[PDB]
Formats: sequence, structure tokens, C-alpha cells
Amino acid sequence: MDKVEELLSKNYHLENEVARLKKLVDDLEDELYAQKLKYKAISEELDHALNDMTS
Amino acid sequence: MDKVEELLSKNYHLENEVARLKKLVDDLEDELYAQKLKYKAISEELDHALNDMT
Repeated sequence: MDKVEELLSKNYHLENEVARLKKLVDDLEDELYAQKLKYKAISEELDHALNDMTS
Repeated sequence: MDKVEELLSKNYHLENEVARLKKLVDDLEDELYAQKLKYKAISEELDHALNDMT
């Protein structure tokens, strides 16, 4: 029928969205952790900075 | 009546999945942004720092 026609259509668009969101969510997960490691490393040279500047 | 019912159920689960993923993306974008505001605020401090001694 037609209620089936539109449902197939709506489900097609929905499945695509879900695909794009899952990938986006993964990309952000990585970007965010990469971010945290870059932040943690930014301090590593710093721990040696104020630490070696003190004594 | 058979597939029309299957279709509706799939559709329902998809709409909820989209809404949940959408909420997840928004949270990650916030965390990420917030992290950039600290990364930045910090950098601006080295400015007064590395050159402060130059």
C-alpha cells in the first residue's frame, strides 16, 4: 500500500541519519580523548618546568 | 497487517535511536567546546609568560 510506501521511505532516511550520527559520535569520542591526552601531555613538560624552576 | 506492523516498529525504534544519538552528540560537542575554552584560557597565560621573561 501507501502507508507502506511512506514507511519504507521514512525508515530509509532514518537509517541513514542513525548511520551518520553513530560515526559523528565516534569521531567526537576520539577528538575528545585525543584532546585530553594533548592536555595531559601539555602538563608533562610543565611538571618538569615549575618543578625544575623551584629547586 | 504484517510488514506494515514490522515497518512501524522499526520506525519507532529508529526515531528513538536518532533522539538518543542526537543527545550524545550535543553532550560531546559541549565537553569538547568547554575543553577548548580551557586549552585557550591557558595558552593566553603563556603569552604573558614566555614573553614576560623574554
